[PDB]
Amino acid sequence: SNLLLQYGSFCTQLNRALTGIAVEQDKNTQEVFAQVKQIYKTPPIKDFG
Amino acid sequence: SGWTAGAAAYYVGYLQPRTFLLKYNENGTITDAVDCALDPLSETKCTLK
Ligand SMILES: *[C@@H]1O[C@H](CO)[C@@H](O)[C@H](O)[C@H]1NC(C)=O
Repeated sequence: SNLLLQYGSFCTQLNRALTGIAVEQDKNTQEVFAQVKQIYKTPPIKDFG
Repeated sequence: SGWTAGAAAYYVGYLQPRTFLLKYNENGTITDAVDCALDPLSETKCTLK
């Protein structure tokens, strides 16, 4: 660890890239599924012709 | 016997192997430090540099 202390920039950029990917996954899910702002409920009656 | 005490106090602490994140101001003097491995917040500050 004391030897690796001089590669802090390399580790910081690695963790930054991975954190960006991780946030991007949640963003992708939000764009795909969270388009509708209201949670509509199915009607009790299913008279859909 | 026959003597009186002074009016001075002292404090002793013990150094340990620790990782620190020091800050140098424009004039070259160390103005602040973060103790890596103190608490989770300091750990985050020390991970993100
Ligand atoms: C740095 O030095 C200059 C001139 O000595 C002074 O104007 C300034 O206040 C100093 N800044 C700090 C943070 O000590």
